[PDB]
Amino acid sequence: RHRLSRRVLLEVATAPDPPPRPKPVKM
Amino acid sequence: CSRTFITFSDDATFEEWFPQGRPPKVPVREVCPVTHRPALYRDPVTDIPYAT
Amino acid sequence: VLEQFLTYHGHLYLRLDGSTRVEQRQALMERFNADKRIFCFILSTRSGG
Amino acid sequence: TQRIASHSHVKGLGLDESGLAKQAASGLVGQENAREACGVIVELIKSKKMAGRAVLLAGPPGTGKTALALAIAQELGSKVPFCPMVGSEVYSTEIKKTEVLMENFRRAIGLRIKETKEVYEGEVTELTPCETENPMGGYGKTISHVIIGLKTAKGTKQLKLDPSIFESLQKERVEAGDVIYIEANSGAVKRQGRCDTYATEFDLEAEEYVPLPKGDVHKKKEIIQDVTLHDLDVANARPQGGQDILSMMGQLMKPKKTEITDKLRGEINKVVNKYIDQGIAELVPGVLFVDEVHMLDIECFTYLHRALESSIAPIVIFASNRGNCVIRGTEDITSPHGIPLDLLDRVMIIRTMLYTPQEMKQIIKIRAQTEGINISEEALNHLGEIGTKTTLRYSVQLLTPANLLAKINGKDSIEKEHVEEISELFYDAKSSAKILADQQ
Amino acid sequence: IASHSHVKGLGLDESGLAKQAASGLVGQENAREACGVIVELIKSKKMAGRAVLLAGPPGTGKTALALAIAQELGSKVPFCPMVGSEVYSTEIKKTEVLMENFRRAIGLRIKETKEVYEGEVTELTPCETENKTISHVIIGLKTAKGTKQLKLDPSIFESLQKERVEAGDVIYIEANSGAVKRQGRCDTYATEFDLEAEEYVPLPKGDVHKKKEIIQDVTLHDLDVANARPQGGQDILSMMGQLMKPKKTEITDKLRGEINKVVNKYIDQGIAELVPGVLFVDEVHMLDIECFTYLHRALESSIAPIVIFASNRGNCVIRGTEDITSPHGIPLDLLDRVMIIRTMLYTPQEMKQIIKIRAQTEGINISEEALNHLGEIGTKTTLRYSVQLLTPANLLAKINGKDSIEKEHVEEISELFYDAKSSAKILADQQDKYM
Amino acid sequence: RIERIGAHSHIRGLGLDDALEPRQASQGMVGQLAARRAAGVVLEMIREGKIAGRAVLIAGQPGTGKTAIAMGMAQALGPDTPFTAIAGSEIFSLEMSKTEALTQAFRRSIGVRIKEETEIIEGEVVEIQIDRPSKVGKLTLKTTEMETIYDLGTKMIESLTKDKVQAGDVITIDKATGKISKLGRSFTRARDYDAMGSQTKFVQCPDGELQKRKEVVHTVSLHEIDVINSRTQGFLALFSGDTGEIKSEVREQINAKVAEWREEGKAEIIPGVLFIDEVHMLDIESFSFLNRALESDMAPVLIMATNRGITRIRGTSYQSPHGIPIDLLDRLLIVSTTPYSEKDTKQILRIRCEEEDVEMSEDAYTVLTRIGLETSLRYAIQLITAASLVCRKRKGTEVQVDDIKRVYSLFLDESRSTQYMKEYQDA
Ligand SMILES: Nc1ncnc2c1ncn2[C@@H]1O[C@H](COP(=O)(O)OP(=O)(O)O)[C@@H](O)[C@H]1O
Ligand SMILES: Nc1ncnc2c1ncn2[C@@H]1O[C@H](COP(=O)(O)OP(=O)(O)O)[C@@H](O)[C@H]1O
Ligand SMILES: Nc1ncnc2c1ncn2[C@@H]1O[C@H](COP(=O)(O)OP(=O)(O)O)[C@@H](O)[C@H]1O
Repeated sequence: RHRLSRRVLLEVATAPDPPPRPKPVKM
Repeated sequence: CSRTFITFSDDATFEEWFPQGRPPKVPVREVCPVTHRPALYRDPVTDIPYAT
Repeated sequence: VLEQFLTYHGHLYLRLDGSTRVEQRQALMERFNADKRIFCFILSTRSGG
Repeated sequence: TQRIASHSHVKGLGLDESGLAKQAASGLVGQENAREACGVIVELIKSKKMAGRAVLLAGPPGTGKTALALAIAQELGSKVPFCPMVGSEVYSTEIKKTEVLMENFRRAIGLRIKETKEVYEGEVTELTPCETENPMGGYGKTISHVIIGLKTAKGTKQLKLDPSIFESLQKERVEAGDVIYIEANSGAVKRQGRCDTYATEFDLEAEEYVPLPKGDVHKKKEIIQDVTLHDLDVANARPQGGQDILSMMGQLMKPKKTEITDKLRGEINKVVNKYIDQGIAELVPGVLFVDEVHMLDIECFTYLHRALESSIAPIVIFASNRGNCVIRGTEDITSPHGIPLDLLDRVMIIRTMLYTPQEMKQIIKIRAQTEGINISEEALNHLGEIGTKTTLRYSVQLLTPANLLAKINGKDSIEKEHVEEISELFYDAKSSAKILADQQ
Repeated sequence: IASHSHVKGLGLDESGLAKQAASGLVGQENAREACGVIVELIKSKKMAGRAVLLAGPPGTGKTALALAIAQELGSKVPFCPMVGSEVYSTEIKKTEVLMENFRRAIGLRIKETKEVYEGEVTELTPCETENKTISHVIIGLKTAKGTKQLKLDPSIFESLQKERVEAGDVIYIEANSGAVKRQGRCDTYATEFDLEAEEYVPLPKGDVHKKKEIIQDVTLHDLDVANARPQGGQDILSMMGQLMKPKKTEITDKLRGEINKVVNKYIDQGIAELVPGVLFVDEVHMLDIECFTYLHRALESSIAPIVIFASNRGNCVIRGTEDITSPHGIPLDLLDRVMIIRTMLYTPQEMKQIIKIRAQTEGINISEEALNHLGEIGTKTTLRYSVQLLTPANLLAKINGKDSIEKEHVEEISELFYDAKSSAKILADQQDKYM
Repeated sequence: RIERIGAHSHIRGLGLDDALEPRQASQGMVGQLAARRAAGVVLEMIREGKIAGRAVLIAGQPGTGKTAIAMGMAQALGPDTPFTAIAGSEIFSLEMSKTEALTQAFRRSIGVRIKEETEIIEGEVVEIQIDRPSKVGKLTLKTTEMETIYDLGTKMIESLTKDKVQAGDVITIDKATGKISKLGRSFTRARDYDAMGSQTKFVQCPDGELQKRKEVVHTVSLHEIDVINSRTQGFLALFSGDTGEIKSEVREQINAKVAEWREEGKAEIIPGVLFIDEVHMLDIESFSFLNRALESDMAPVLIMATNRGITRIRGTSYQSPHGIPIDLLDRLLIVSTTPYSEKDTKQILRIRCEEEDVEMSEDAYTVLTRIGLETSLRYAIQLITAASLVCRKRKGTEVQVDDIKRVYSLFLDESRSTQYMKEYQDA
């Protein structure tokens, strides 16, 4: 079910995104 | 008779062992504001103990 | 050889060979007072004086 | 439930208190003269003394030999050890025959061992000292005991341990709020881990998490193990120790699996005699059943009637289906039962008689009752008839296929036509031999 | 000690002639003077592959002469006794057993110098270096003669750690093999405590480092085994304990190659000397046809030693063939490569002297009447049985309180213990009662 | 404690006098005077032990007391003298040759006893003080005659802590090696029970002197010596019988070193006995090897039981008496056991039924002797135990004639079994 498809393999080769910067101390 | 009298009283590092922790349990149900269920894990980005 | 065969019965002893310096001889003569687990004392013929 | 075997119907010898045999008690019908004969050796076995005996159930193939030989085990109960071994299991490729025989001999011998141990368990609450004056010059005050609070599902109790136990605690590195196991006879302490009542929400640390320690903080219960002498033999021969590279050879199949008499006498027997005279273990001398003993060779027989004279051996029950036959291993030496005369003159013989039509009919009825078959009175009579011609084995084996044919033809009881059709669909030894002789 | 304790030589004169009664042997003049030629041929160290066959009925002194040959040769040459049944090994090849026996039947005396470091160690400092393992180890060895700081290998340091040594104790070190023993802590420290779990040994004497020469002796088979199943050191070769660990099933490529090369290199440089011995193979009649056939090449090889077989059968079927018979149970192919030596059957007179010698060797004071009655006992029975009857008679005499063996003692002993022929007759009389 | 009474558990030794005169029914054995006297002579020569490699052959009818005489000799020889019992069929191994198994059997009945005078210290620990900064301490050892103090060293404290010895404990200290051995708890060893204690087995304190010099003895067989010297695996004596020691220096070196030990007075010799029961199982190769294995100076004495007569030798087609070739039969001294008469069979049955604790009536003895004279003495003996069970079942006191007759009709001997084998019985 999770076999990497060539479509997704080609799609992933794009601009990445930065990780989040979390600082919550609330509910 | 036969007894044991181990002694280390020349220093405080020995006497400090017995009162080391004596602490109770305070992990409690971290109810989440979504379903009010047995909270499972804290989200690393929102620091909220979510369950669902 | 005498020391080799005496140290096997579980006993302590000391040497007085001619090669020993006079200070060592004096130290051993002093240690020969109130000896622990020591009954026999080794000596020589020429240097025994 | 389990599979229905060929001897799942026998449950005992069915003998009266006076030593007489009943008609059809304990699933065994007839066979009075042999069932009483073997009930005698049953009482012999019960009398743990007077060992080193052998009894030979001899007779035609399949009369009652294996049936009553393993019904001896049911009469004796599972408590006493009963080791079965067919005569073909002696030939091995990694160990010698006279060694397989010795293993089976002192494997049939059991040894049950009792031991009482006190046990502690409970999430520890806190540890504190018991201060006392200095036993020597004023270098400081000493400690006499350590008070430890253990909480369980029943209640929380405080207990005093010695300074050695506190040093063991320190070198074990446990803290306040974990699960510990303590014993007074030995003094060792085990760290089980954190309790489930303090279970985490996410933490993944796996330690076989200890649940709530249900039960008292102190519990005493007797352990009763059932170990055989061959178990001790194999354990001392190939020990499963720790990091002792002599033991790290477990990666090998390890042929050359024979034992040594030096050990067998000086190491394993002394430790058993000591336990017996101390009151820790009770010896359970047992039975060694050997069917098809005729398969053994001259060397095996010579070793058998040297070991049987040993004061330690268990009681042996040989079985024989052959008549005047040649002794295996020899060129041409004919002796009764395929067993040498020297061994035959050392074992008691019991002749298993042959069955009559009525007795075979009762046996067929019992086997049908055991297999859950609803055979009718006509099918039963026909089976009896066609089993008087052939052997009892073939007569009683025609109950599963007959029942299948009945169920397929829409029946709930084996009828006459079903068994008549099965008897023509399948043949027996003599019928097959006739066709073989007719053909080339 | 019996059955060989009376023979201590062939008892031959300076001219090689057999003496009537000497060296514990009597009679068999021809056989003994012939075995003299064999001992001379063995001491010559000039031939190889020669074979002799001491042939005769049971108890005719063939094994006695075989051991007398060894006694005459002395303990300097390897005398390998072997039984024909030994070839039937379950771990190595049947021919491998025979070839390794032939190889160990040859000797080699070699003088070797070896060095040794010893002395009361003052300190042991491991000189560290980045690779990040220990680089070297400086050990200060003190002795009654002197003192020396010496640099040794990390392997020797690890061996010391295994020994669990500490500064101030006495150790024995060897550089050739690399083994280090802990002789115990110096005697000067025995006064340190009232009791300790320590062995105490005084200060080693002499020089700290000393080279000594030893004239050892080893057989070619010893080198063969040392090179086939090597142990050595400096490695984890201890896995030998589980690798295969049978008899190594040696191979010709190295049996006839590297070993011969290295031993010739040692010999031609004055370090070693070849010492060919004797291979006495008793009971050769139960050898298989395969062994008999390999013996052809074994004896026709230029390195095989002097072999001595013992024949006890007249004519029977050869083992392994099942259908063919030959004299001595040996095929005529091998029987043509041996020098047969008869062992005459003993007469009453010679048997009487043999019984006397056996009695005087077993510390027995037998009277003349008892000796002469043993003569009749031996003429009616076997020599071996008549001589075996001796000791029970001495025990019975001690029991009765007499200081010598009389007629009645030997009579009682003979009546209590039967002989082979008497037992066979009893069995023939009770034929259908012994099973 | 519980070791059942086997077939040979009734004989405690040869019933002989100081002059080796066999008594009629003393010490378990009955009749067989000539063979018992021969057994006694050979046993005296054994206990003397200055001659090596002597063979005896006890031949006789089946069930006439050959194995009985062997067990009697074993018992009369007792411990401190190797006695190895082996059946002829036990040497046919799959991992070692027959000759190697015979060499093992021989060398297993040769004992080497090293006598050592290692001094020790035996007393009841009173106090074990120790201060960790190398830790240093003291010990107070008490015996019923005196008390003393000892300054404990580093390794001494280490071993004491490892063994976990405490006060009130009675211990022995090998001063040479420092080996500690606690023998028990003295009355003082009472721990003032206020905690989890479950041991109160006290014992008297050691008596005599504080630092006494006692004598130890280490007895191991040449077999064990060569086995533990074969390879680094010095546990094959218990681990498993995997063997095959080459006849190279290993065994020759064992022999040479034992010779030097005997010469220098370290451990001289203690010969032994090898009882080969049913020797007819041995092969022609086995006999041919024994021929010369009996000639070694380290060869113990051997006694071989024989039932066969004029029969082929195993592994060949040679007819020879006893199933043994004359080559080996010549070294042996043959003792023939005769069949027991009526009064001998009756006395044997009486001793056996009194050993297995079964009271038989005067007519029970008569009928049992009749059955044992018409059939095998072994069958007559086995009848006793079976007859006692019917009596116990009917709640009797002593076995009568009717119980023995019921048992005879219930169980069959070989002759009656053969005569009942009138049908094909799957030949
Ligand atoms: N007295 C009996 N009562 C009931 N079934 C019997 C009786 N005797 C024999 N049988 C049956 O006969 C079958 C074969 O007997 P078995 O023990 O195999 O004898 P053998 O081994 O001689 O063939 C067994 O499955 C058993 O169920
Ligand atoms: N020439 C001899 N002088 C003294 N004793 C002898 C002589 N020849 C044989 N014997 C004795 O005979 C016994 C058996 O002889 P043995 O050498 O075994 O003959 P074989 O080698 O033919 O079997 C030996 O124990 C030995 O004591
Ligand atoms: N002289 C004797 N005294 C007492 N019991 C004897 C005597 N001879 C034989 N027996 C008994 O006879 C039984 C079988 O005889 P056994 O000694 O085995 O002779 P064999 O070895 O020839 O069969 C043994 O249990 C033994 O106790």
